[PDB]
Amino acid sequence: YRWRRKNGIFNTRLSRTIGYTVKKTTVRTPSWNVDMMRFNINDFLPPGGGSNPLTVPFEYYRIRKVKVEFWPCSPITQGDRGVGSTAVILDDNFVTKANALTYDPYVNYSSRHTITQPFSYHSRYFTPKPVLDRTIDYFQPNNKRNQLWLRLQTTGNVDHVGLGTAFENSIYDQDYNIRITMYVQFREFNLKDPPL
Amino acid sequence: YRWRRKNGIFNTRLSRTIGYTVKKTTVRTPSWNVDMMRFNINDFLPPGGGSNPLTVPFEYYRIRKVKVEFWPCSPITQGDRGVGSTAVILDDNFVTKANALTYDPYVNYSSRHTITQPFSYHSRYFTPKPVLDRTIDYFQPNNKRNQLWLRLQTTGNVDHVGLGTAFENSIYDQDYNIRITMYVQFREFNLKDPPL
Amino acid sequence: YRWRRKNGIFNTRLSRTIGYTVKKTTVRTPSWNVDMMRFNINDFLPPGGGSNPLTVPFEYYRIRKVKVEFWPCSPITQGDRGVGSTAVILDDNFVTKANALTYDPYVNYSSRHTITQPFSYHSRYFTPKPVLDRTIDYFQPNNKRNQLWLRLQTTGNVDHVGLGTAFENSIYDQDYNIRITMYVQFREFNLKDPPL
Amino acid sequence: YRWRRKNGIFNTRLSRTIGYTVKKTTVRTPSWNVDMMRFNINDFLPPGGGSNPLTVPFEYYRIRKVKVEFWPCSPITQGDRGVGSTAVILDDNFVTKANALTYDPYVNYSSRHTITQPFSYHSRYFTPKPVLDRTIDYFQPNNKRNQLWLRLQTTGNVDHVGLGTAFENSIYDQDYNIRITMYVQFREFNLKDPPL
Amino acid sequence: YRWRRKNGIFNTRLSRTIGYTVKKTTVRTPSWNVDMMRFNINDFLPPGGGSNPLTVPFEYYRIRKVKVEFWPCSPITQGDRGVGSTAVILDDNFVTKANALTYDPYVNYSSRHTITQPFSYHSRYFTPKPVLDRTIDYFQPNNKRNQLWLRLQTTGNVDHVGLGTAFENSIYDQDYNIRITMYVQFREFNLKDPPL
Amino acid sequence: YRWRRKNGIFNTRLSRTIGYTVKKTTVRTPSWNVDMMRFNINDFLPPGGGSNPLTVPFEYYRIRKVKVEFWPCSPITQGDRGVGSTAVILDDNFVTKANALTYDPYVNYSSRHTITQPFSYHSRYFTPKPVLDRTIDYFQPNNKRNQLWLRLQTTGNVDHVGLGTAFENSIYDQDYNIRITMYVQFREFNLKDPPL
DNA sequence: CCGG
DNA sequence: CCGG
DNA sequence: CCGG
DNA sequence: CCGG
DNA sequence: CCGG
DNA sequence: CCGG
DNA sequence: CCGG
DNA sequence: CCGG
DNA sequence: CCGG
DNA sequence: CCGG
Repeated sequence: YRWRRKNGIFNTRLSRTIGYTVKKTTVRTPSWNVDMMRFNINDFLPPGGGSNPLTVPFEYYRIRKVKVEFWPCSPITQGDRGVGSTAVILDDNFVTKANALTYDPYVNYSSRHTITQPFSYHSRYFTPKPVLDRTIDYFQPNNKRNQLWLRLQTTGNVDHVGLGTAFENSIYDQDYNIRITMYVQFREFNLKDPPL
Repeated sequence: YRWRRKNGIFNTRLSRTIGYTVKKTTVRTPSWNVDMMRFNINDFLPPGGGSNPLTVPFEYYRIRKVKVEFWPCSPITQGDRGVGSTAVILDDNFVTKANALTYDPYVNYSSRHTITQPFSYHSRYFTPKPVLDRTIDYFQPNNKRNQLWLRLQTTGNVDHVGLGTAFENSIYDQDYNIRITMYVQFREFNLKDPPL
Repeated sequence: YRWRRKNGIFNTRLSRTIGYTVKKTTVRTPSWNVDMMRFNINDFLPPGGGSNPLTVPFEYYRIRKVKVEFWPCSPITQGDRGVGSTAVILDDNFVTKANALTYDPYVNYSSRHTITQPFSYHSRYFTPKPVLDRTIDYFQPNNKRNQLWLRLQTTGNVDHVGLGTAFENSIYDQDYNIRITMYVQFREFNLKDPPL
Repeated sequence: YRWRRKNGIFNTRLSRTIGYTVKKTTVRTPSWNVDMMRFNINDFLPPGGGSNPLTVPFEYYRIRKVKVEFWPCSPITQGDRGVGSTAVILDDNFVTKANALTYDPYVNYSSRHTITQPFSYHSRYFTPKPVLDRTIDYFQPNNKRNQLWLRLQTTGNVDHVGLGTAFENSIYDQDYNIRITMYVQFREFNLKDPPL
Repeated sequence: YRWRRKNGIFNTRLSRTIGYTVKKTTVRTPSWNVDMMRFNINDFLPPGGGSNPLTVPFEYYRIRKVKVEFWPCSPITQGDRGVGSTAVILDDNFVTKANALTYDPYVNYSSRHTITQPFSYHSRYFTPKPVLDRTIDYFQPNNKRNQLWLRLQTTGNVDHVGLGTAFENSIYDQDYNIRITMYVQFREFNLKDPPL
Repeated sequence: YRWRRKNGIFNTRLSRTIGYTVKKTTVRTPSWNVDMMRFNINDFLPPGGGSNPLTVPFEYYRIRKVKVEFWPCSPITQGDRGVGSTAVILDDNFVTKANALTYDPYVNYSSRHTITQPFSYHSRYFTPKPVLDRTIDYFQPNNKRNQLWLRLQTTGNVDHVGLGTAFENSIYDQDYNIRITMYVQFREFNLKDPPL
């Protein structure tokens, strides 16, 4: 029952990069540094110009998958190692941002995938969900056919969600180089062609 | 296409109990007493304590089914019997609360299941729907795979809906003992374990 | 998995009619006249009376299809012909209303179906979508089973969407006689029957 | 042997519109009005902005097909009809532009497709070729696999070629509304994403 | 994938004739006389007249094969015989023109076909290539389907290439009668027919 | 249709080596160092002597494949790691040479293959293309049979193309030892043999 | 010889 | 003749 | 009654 | 009970 | 790693 | 690694 | 690594 | 045209 | 009409 | 229409 098909469909990929810095602490007991992570397409698609407001000429879109990647910045020979946890949060209900917490809150989460620290690579390939209603915080299951479409706005696209972190603090700085790869699916090729 | 599977899924059951009292009237013509019925999970799940805010350690949820039960409180030997009607209302558009109405408004509803009164048992096993937008009042069909998930909030869970009643008035009080059994499906086991 | 079935389902049809007048212009270069088109069921269902607020005794509804028809009003012998375009817009993001634009913006749209002007007939049989959130502008694919239901309100039904036009200006007036046929599917027969 | 495959390939469509005006003449003998037609993608793709110079984020391209369309502007009731000819010219060697020529030069061309005038529609769906060397004027056959790729420049794209016309003059003006639809195939998705 | 077919295709043959004179020398050591050979269609097709500039009414062309023939002019009873070599040079990089060279440079060439001298017949049936870029000197393999087409210019056709010679000097003159047969393939029959 | 075969064909390999030095920077935000990479056979084939101008006795050539190799020079114990990107650029349109750029421009390129830095090995085995026209920047697909041949010039061979880099800056120098292996295919063995 |  |  |  |  |  |  |  |  |  |  249609079943995509050709009506403007253009599956593609997008990626960006950012640094994340887990700081030092004189504390020696196991303490974690919690932080969330949001996804918004405006940080991937820069603005176009003229009658075409975006750089990609399409109207609708829906994010199929996201591949986060924690490419580290610390060396192999770093000591005071640790262990962390990454979990998938599909409702904009993260666990409060904290620099030092006495436990790993994302450890018993069913979507937990362990992190080895501080020199290892960790990746999480999942389906995010959008924030339609913050008061109610609803979202639908993972079904490709009946997944929703969303207008590709110019400046006010909705904040997708889907990941929260908990890194174990250490004496030394644990710098990281995060890469947020996104697998998008656009529709309704809406290019304009004025004269001149 | 996943197809639940194990990722925190915990099907269970919940139940509560309340009294409902259809009062007397000197009127002898057939008159009905209309009233609605709302379902909210906060009335089933009491609050937890500490880092775990709820009593059930899960994040998401979705109500599969509801089984209302009208366990009466009147004896078999009660006279001035009557006949009522229960209907399923999935849009928060009930029929105005009234102590005496000259007709059964929920009689021609396609979801009508007759009530015998005042000493009989009546049950309604159906799928409720949540109230996402009161202005628009939309809801989706009954499909288990693509049913929505909802964040399990602490104090502001959304008011599910799905039943309205119309009991025929009588000279004698018609007390009832309602039992609202709920069949829920949670996800993302999110238990915390601080020290001490 | 139910799979409609009989529970109040009444597939039917509705239609209305309106005039649309593309005006003259002394300009001779190709210039277009852009305009959108919205669909709201209150313009099809007039109000009832008494306990039954609508003319159709049903509670829910969902629009399956819409068939727009541009029955012209100009003769065959009209000169300064042109060419236009109709496109499907499912997000309430039309292209700004304009009396004279130097290009056809809806020409490269994947949902484009060409118009011959000014004496030809043009029809567009498609599935519209409702406006649930204007800020986010989301909508679901075309799937009959899992399509949403909507409460049939009395005065504030939601504005469905799905078509935008671009007619090429001409020296002569290009009057049209638009017919908006709608294919609706109601549910939950909710007729009242007071006495008298 | 690869055989496109996925490496940035995005088949799409582009279109524009222009007026063409065959003027009157007091001459009554059969006389033709010859004119060529060139295709350049800069007239279809407007310029982008910032690090992305174009509106379409791709590097290479190759035009598969072109569909010219002579949507007329004259009425059915126009007299002094005529007959013309359209031919495919793949070498930038057209036949000299002339307002009145005593014969149809594009009539015996093997790629001739007759035009009925002045109120009929005529279309030509063919494969154009680029202008690599004007001195030598070479071009390759129609083979999809081994067709060349071309850099998608910002302001100096090469002038594709492939059509020449010969319309029969008439007492009355024969205005037309030409539509040049292009079927392009891009490659190497080269989008940039600066911060801010 | 078309696969010629009928669209103006006219395979034919052309031929011309010229004398080539290897001169005497008092030298008795083996010495060779090197010379190249170029092919240009203007030496085969004389100019037409009027609107038809050429004698053959076609637009494009591509040379499939060339058959050079060294019909000698010397008698059987000639002494001081020798031995030479003919090679195929597809890049306009011949070996410098020389009246006396101490070796046969075209002897080890893979495309070498020996000549017996001075009274024998020698023929070379090969596919030439055009000179598209002298700086780069590129050419494509022998494939009939994907061979290039070339505009049939009036006075500036491109110089095809493909043969170089090395004849062994002798006391007596070695006159030859060269015949350059060409197997051409035209396209796009472009005949004009003015009145009178 | 010939289908190489023996007519001088000599597939072989060539290789060279060079150092590439990504310098330090006090900047700590993610910044990249962009640089291109060109391939010219004169850097692989040194000049011969005498009548044979090259070291390899052949006339034509065509580069089938190139294998770049980033053999690092930094130790395993180096900190402030990073992440880069290599992409294939077949049109001589690289991304401007820069010592510090706030983003990875070659990240979203379809031909992107990630680099781990600074102690890892990275290789890219691809088919380059030559620079026939800088103004137009055309190139043909990857097809072995119909790939072009090129004259093997002595001092002015054309600059093949096909790779661009983007390395992430770091506090420490990131020296590399690049190896450019080339897989060439020659033709027309053209050796000379003068006396003495 | 003729030769797509 | 070309010839692994 | 129990009910995915 | 619901019932085309 | 995740692990009934 | 080698790679037609 | 790439990933619909 | 009618169109689930 | 749409058209890989 | 194109048409051996």
